[PDB]
Amino acid sequence: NQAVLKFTTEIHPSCVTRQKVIGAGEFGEVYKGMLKKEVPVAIKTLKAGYTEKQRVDFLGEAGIMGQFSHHNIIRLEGVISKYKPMMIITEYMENGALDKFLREKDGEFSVLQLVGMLRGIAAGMKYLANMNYVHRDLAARNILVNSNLVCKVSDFGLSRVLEDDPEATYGKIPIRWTAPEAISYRKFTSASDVWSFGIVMWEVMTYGERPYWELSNHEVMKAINDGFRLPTPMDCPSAIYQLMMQCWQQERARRPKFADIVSILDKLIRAPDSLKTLADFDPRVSIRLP
Ligand SMILES: Cc1cccc(Cl)c1NC(=O)c1cnc(Nc2cccc(C(=O)N[C@@H]3CCNC[C@H]3F)c2)s1
Repeated sequence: NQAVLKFTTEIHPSCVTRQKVIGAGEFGEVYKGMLKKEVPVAIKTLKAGYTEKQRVDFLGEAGIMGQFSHHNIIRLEGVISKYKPMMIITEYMENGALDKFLREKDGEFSVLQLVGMLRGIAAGMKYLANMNYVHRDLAARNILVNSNLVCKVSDFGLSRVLEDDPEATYGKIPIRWTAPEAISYRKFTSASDVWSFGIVMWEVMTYGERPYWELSNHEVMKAINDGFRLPTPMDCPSAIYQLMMQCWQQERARRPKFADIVSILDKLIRAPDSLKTLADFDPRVSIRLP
């Protein structure tokens, strides 16, 4: 990390005030705070006693983020490494994680706003892919949302990404977001990230429904292998359901690249009447009245 850390600003602790816990784990917490006017920031700590591996993983996330400069990728402000506890300081996303946000805002956005969120996520992912960065854990829980409704990809690093995520279960993998080839033989590429993006599309258009509902991890893998796919969300544009289905091709070579996804979403947004044509929604319940 010593090479890539030279791109990051070392911040003095007297410039940082922590104010409110917004995330927490065994080895540190994430705070909303202020950075000296003064600007809101998010602050992640690593408490004393950390191991060499933990230090390398922790500062490695900042080192990776410091290499990126894109509207849809969380921005690094700097690090505190010369004092303890060490800290990583980023821009503050006021609306938190996208999955929880949508579940708390059920039905409150237009179809155009939801597709705009997907375009922003896809733009971030195209940037990452072309920068030769494979995310491996793309999911609504790892997208953050600000007060302009801008969605930004977060959660960077090497082994810490899948190790730290409770949704990743023993390889340790978040099964129902992961492409078949990454599950079967550990092949993680930007194309398996495209599979995950298709799941994210479904999460957004359903306002945070849990993919595959109560199917077990094994049931999900069996269903996918036998050709089943997630059904159309309610009120979902046909073009958007078609696009998420193409992300879920078993044959990795047949999936769109993020370049294609960005292009398609941009065209649909720029001609928004195209989003008024809806895919048929198969009701799970029949209600009949004389
Ligand atoms: C600091 C840091 C180090 C390393 C990687 C990263 Cl990505 C970061 N940055 C961050 O973790 C974050 C940046 N912005 C964040 N915003 C955030 C996250 C979770 C919750 C909230 C938050 O304020 N949620 C409230 C909870 C109460 N209801 C209203 C919600 F907005 C904000 S977390």
